[PDB]
Amino acid sequence: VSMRDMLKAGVHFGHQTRYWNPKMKPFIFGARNKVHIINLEKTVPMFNEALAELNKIASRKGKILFVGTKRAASEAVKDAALSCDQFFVNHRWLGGMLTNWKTVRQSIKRLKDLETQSQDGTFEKLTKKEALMRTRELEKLENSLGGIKDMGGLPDALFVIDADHEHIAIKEANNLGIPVFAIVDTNSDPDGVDFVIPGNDDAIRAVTLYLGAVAATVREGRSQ
RNA sequence: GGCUGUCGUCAGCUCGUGUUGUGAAAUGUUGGGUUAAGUCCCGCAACGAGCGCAACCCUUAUCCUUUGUUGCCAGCGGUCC
Ligand SMILES: [Mg+2]
Ligand SMILES: [Mg+2]
Ligand SMILES: [Mg+2]
Ligand SMILES: [Mg+2]
Ligand SMILES: [Mg+2]
Ligand SMILES: [Mg+2]
Repeated sequence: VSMRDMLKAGVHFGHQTRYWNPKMKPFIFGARNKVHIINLEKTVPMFNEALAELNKIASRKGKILFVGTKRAASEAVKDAALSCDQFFVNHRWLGGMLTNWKTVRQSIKRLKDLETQSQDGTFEKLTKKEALMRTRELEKLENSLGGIKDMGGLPDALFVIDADHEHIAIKEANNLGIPVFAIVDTNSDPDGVDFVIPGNDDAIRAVTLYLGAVAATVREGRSQ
């Protein structure tokens, strides 16, 4: 990544001054038009070091998970995870995914069974009434947990967009002792994150830049 | 002990794991619609399950296949009708 490359993507833009958490005063360069500006000169090295640690942990062959739930970036996180060979969650995070995994395993199994029934030639003996509810259940289950259908255990690293919106996941990770790699805007609390990446978290361009950089770095980490 | 009345055939009553609180406890079971119904859908720190509601049981209302006695008489013949 480069300062020139990411300055054109509008990363430095933050939120309104009325909303800034004081927990990240150092990360703010200044203000303009009553809107904060994020400092590039420090967000570059921390991002690079996070990427280094990330592909280092990837080379150990460790599964990782991408949390991004805004309706404007579900497609981007899905694309990164798919062309990453790694996993994702792109809808409402069901509380207790990590800390209550021994229960969500059952829903994973049910989704697998129902997918086999659907794409195995079974949804024709049903009397056009319960087949529809089976399809409805399929759609709900895949939209809620389709990106984690093959954990086979807890992950190792958990990557989050907009740490503030995803406090449940960060708390899950802190409870279970799993490192967190998150992007925080000028209104979040970075205490639960041990690898803080300052910057915007809602603009599509910045989100795409983050996801592309992470997907690349982890591909070269896996190829190692 | 067993059996029965009653609230009341009212729509409610709970549990496992997770989270919150020093604790008694809370959540789920709250919210928007909807229903005869905690009935269903959408949201959601909750994710699921059990007993209840509904369906499976008996009867009544239409049609068809089979058998025609002690039951029936449309078309035939006779008749004390
Ligand atoms: Mg406690
Ligand atoms: Mg509450
Ligand atoms: Mg209650
Ligand atoms: Mg309660
Ligand atoms: Mg409701
Ligand atoms: Mg029910």
